[PDB]
Amino acid sequence: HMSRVQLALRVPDLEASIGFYSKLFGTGPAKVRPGYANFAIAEPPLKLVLIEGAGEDATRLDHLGVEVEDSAQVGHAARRLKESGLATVEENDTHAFQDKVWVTGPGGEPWEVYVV
Repeated sequence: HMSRVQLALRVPDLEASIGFYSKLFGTGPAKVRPGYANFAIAEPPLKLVLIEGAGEDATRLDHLGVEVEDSAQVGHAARRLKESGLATVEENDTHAFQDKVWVTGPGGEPWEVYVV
């Protein structure tokens, strides 16, 4: 029943940003690949994703998310959101590539509820 927010930022300089966030949260990234890095932060509970943008001058929000523990949680979330009247798109186990629900806010900000 626990979850944590996911904050995905599109950054102009991945290397600079990896350094900054390591110092900010006091821990190194969990995964680094060309073009992206992930941090799993304990306090505050957070999944931080850094995506190389390079074709822009300043950091911008890429997407937002809620990372849940299992497939059953994604299902419950999907049903609750749909019941609430939100327009949702869902991909889930009945084995899925990824168990996930997508919704978008009125200002265009995209949200995803998912399992790692």
